[PDB]
Formats: sequence, C-alpha cells, structure tokens
Amino acid sequence: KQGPTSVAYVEVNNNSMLNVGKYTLADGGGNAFDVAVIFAANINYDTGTKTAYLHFNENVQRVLDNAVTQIRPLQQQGIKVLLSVLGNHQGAGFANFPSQQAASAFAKQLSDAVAKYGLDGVDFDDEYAEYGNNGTAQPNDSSFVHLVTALRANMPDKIISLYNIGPAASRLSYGGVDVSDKFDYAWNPYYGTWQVPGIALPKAQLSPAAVEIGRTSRSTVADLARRTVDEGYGVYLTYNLDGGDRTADVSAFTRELYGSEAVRT
Amino acid sequence: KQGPTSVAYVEVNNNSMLNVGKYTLADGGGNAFDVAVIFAANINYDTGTKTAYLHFNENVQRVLDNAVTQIRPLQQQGIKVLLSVLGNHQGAGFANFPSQQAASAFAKQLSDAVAKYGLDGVDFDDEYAEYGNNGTAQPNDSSFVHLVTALRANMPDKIISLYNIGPAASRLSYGGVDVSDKFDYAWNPYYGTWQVPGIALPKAQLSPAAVEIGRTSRSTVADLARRTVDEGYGVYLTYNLDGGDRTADVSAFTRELYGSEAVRT
Repeated sequence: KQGPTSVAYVEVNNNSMLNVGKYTLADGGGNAFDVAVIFAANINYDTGTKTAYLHFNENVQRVLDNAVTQIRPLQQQGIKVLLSVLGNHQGAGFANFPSQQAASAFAKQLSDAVAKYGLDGVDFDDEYAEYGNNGTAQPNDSSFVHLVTALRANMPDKIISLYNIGPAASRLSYGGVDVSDKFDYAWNPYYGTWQVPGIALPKAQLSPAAVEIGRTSRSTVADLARRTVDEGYGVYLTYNLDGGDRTADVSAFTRELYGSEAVRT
Repeated sequence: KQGPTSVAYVEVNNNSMLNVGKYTLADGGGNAFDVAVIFAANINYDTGTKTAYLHFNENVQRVLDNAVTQIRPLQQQGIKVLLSVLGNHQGAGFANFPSQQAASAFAKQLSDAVAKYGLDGVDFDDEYAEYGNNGTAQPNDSSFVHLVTALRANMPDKIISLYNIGPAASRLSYGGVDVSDKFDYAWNPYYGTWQVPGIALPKAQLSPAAVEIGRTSRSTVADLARRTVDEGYGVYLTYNLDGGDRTADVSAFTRELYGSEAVRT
C-alpha cells in the first residue's frame, strides 16, 4: 500500500463507523481508507453563563460509549479515528473564544474526550457556527491560535486537522505565533472540486480534492484522485460513506491512488 | 388571541411535530403557536443527469406518511403546517437552477408534495446549498424568481415563506419582475438577535426577532417578543421546540405577545 492517505467522514447520525473497514484493496489487501472521522460533536453555547461547552448528541455519545465495538475494530485494522467538531447555530465558534483561558478550557475538554475514548485526534470544522447569534461576539484574531496552541500541548502526539473553511481557517497567526505547523492535515471542504488549501503545510499533508461518496460522479472521483497523484499531494478526502454497496465509487479512487480496485466484504 | 403570529420550527430528525400542540395560553386557551414547520426536506443534486430533485430523509418521509397522526391533529387545532426545504452541500441551491424549466419542474415537485400530504405551504432556507460543489453553477439572477413565480402559480392559496438568508434571499427581482409580494412571510434567521428582513413585505408579515427555544436566554426571548409588539411587527419566529418541558421558555414570549403565560398538557 503506497499512495496518498485517504480519509472517510461518516455521519454517525445515520451510519456505522464499521463500514469504513469493509473496503480493502483487491491487490494489496490493505485498507482502502486510512483515517475515519466521526462526524460530528458540537461546540454548544450556554447563554446563562456565556460559556461554550462540548456536546455529543445521543448518536455520537452512543458510538463513543461503544468504542470497543464501534471504534476498536477500526483501530486494530490500522485505521486512525478522529472526532470532528463543529459549531452549531448557537453562536459559539472556534474563532470567538473571549480569551486564552476560555479557549484553553475547551481545548482541555477535547483532549479529555480523546484520552477517555482512545481516539486518535480531533478535526475542526468551523462551518455553521453563526457568530453573533445569541449575543456571541464576532470572530477575533487570537481565539483559534489560543485554542490550537492549547490543544497541541495537551496532546502532543495526536492528530489535529481542519477543514479549510470558515473564519477560524484564516486566523492561523496571532501576534508573532502561527499555528499552521501545529496541524497534521488540512482539506478542501468543497465536494466534487479541486481547491488547494491556502495553509502552509507541505503537499504531503494537504488534500486539495474532496468528494462525497455516492454523490460526486465516479468520473469526477477518478479525475480528482488522479490529479492528487499527478500533483504530488499526499491526502485524499472522502465524505459520507454509508452502508450501501459503494464498491464502484471506492474503486473509482483506489485505482488512481493505489493502482488497485477495491473489494467489499 | 390577539397578537403576532408565532412560528415553531421542529427538527423532525429528533422530535415530534405534536409538541407544538401541547402549549396553550393560560388565559385565552388559544394556541401558543400558530405555524409549525417540518424541518426539513432537501434539494438534492443528481450528478449523473445534472438535475436537482426533492429529497425527504426517512424521518421527514416518516412524518409525511403519518400525516393522519403527525400533522392532522395540529391542523385541526388551528395550527398551519409548512414543509421547509434546504439545499444540502451537494451544490444545488434555490439560486442556481439553469432555466425557467429547471426551476419550474422543481416547483412542481414542491406543489405535488404539499397537495399530496395536505401541507399548508413551503418555507425556503437557502442556507447550506454550497454553490459550485460537484460542478454546479454559482447563483444567477433569475433562478429564484423563476422558482417562486412557478410555485406561487401552482399553489395560489398556500403559504410560501423564506428565511432571510443566502444568495436566493437577495435575488428577488429579475428583469422587470419582483417576487417579494409573492411571499407571505420572511424571518430573521439569526437566533437570539433582532434583524429586520430587508424584503419588501409589510411589518405584519415580517419577523425581525428569531429565537431558539431552550438555547436563547429567556430574558432575551422576552425582550425580543416585547420589541416585536412595540415596533408593530406581526410575526415571531421560534426554533427547535423539543419534547421537554419548555413552558417557561414559551411563557417568556407569550406574556409579551399575548399578555398570557403558557401551559403544557
């Protein structure tokens, strides 16, 4: 198995994390997917105390509580498992924590969950935060820097990634500190398109291609996988693998990334 | 019961539409809520044929199929029931239909569902469409105008509303036709804030206030309800009523809108 790291996002409200493990390379026998992401936990906002807090809906909680059966098998098979976090429409986002302390306390919340559930990392998706809702503040220039810096420190050995989207994505440097090097991956959030993330990570850690399995055309899936290889990028983001027979969709990119079609079990 | 029309959005993936009916005015005995919205159906995109189509997840389908038990009781009690539609991250939105025909065919899809399930109208939420995803086109100036014009015609007697947000919201006039007068309501999409929609509807048809039940502070819920009355607006948007005991949250706005506290049954 030689080739770009492929990622699979799974919407746990509707599908099992286990499906990520059913796809292997017909030739290699290796995993078709290298990283699986639990989509997604939330950053809620308590209007009473004006504080953000981490929240798991019952579906996310359910998979976490069943790590032995929902996550362990993936990890034993070699697949890393991250927990994605996104701001709801409550007004709290990754770019509007009022201070290092506010930012640091939430970082601690993320670490304690990773440690507790034995996850391999955290993924940031500043997509629907809706800054200003419920009296929250608009983005500032230090919130994200404080957040990431604190998170990297709490867990120096785990993966921290981010979708290249939203306010937070463009606020990577505050004062004289740039947190770009603190991330392990960055991916294009626009499915079915090619868009090189503007963040300073080496090509091996970037995913300009993004596809939605079962939605984006197979021809487009294959062209973006080929383009990833041609241009020398080392990551290929995939989104929304469900429980149906997606073998053709998967093969569309494994042929290009690893010169092998895929097989479902 | 005299006062602004209050609206309740219910996320059917997690809660019953029926809860909207459990709240009545302690004094009046009238409904605490006048309009209930099923949140939400989707506008999907078929990349094979490059056409948008209406999609109901199993939860939305489940409530529609059970109209006799999930919707009828609300309507018999006097509550109107709308179906909200939103563009996924598939690339198809209300502002990017390639022609009157494309726009008209989807309008027909919405009408046939309203007619089939005996709904009282459609609500447009151009919030997460992600124009350009999967090869779709960016917004244009006629898509929405064609869409609404066609929809109003198919169902001249039903409610058509929209959240004041996204590309579509600002593309209300194409050529010499303005569709603002074709809408019955327009609401602020930003929870916990006051923001008068910029669309040309009379105050009686506008909701500058928007709150999320159980999230936005009760004091803010009460202040925005009072402000609605002070300034003479006739609608008050509420979002995400669940199955818990939200009596205090509800009363926070009924006291202001109708001079009565609410009661749950």
